[PDB]
Amino acid sequence: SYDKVSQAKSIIIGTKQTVKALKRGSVKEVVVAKDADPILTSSVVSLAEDQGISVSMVESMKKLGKACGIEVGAAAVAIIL
RNA sequence: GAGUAGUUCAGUGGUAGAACACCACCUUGCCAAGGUGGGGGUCGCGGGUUCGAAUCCCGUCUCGGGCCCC
RNA sequence: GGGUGCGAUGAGAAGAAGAGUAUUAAGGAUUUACUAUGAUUAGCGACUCUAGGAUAGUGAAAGCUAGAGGAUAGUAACCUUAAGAAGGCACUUCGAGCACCC
Repeated sequence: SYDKVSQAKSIIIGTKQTVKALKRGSVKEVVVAKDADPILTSSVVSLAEDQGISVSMVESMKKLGKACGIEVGAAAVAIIL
């Protein structure tokens, strides 16, 4: 849901920072794009499902970053609430 | 008068010269700066004089100006 | 206050790379390349010898293409200690402002 990501309060952008955010479990929601490389996505969804946190899948990574405030797209972005 | 290396400029009969640009190495993440060298040119064109012509001379092309010249 | 670039495809900042590296200053060894230079006298013009290539004058020996081989001085590449940098991206952290103009 791009709406949940364009909204909320505390958010973190980029795969590396989201898995690093998963290493402290201070994250409420995880949002991952489908069109992104699975080599980068599986690595985060594995830990995300392992932790017991909800995992979402969205179509484009570009509109994701656009929803995050980015001028890009992000392969994966976590709302840490 | 003005024409010359890709570009901008020197060179008053004697090696075709600079500075940018270009390429290569110094540079095993990639660029930039720097250093080191490498090369490239119908000297507008064709003659003549000459040992030797970018230079002098003859013709001629392009171009700016002037009243053949510059 | 006010014209013009862009910015979570990461502005900006710190840290870590870069690294005792480029470099500067003294140094051993004599190491090959590299640039520069070749008494006097004729001459515009000469490091030396070749294979020719070209020659009018000058000259003991000329400009040209391929090579070889020299003295000398430098700058480099091999090492020895003494000093010690830098922009962008990627990495890590922090996160929306930064830079051109009057």
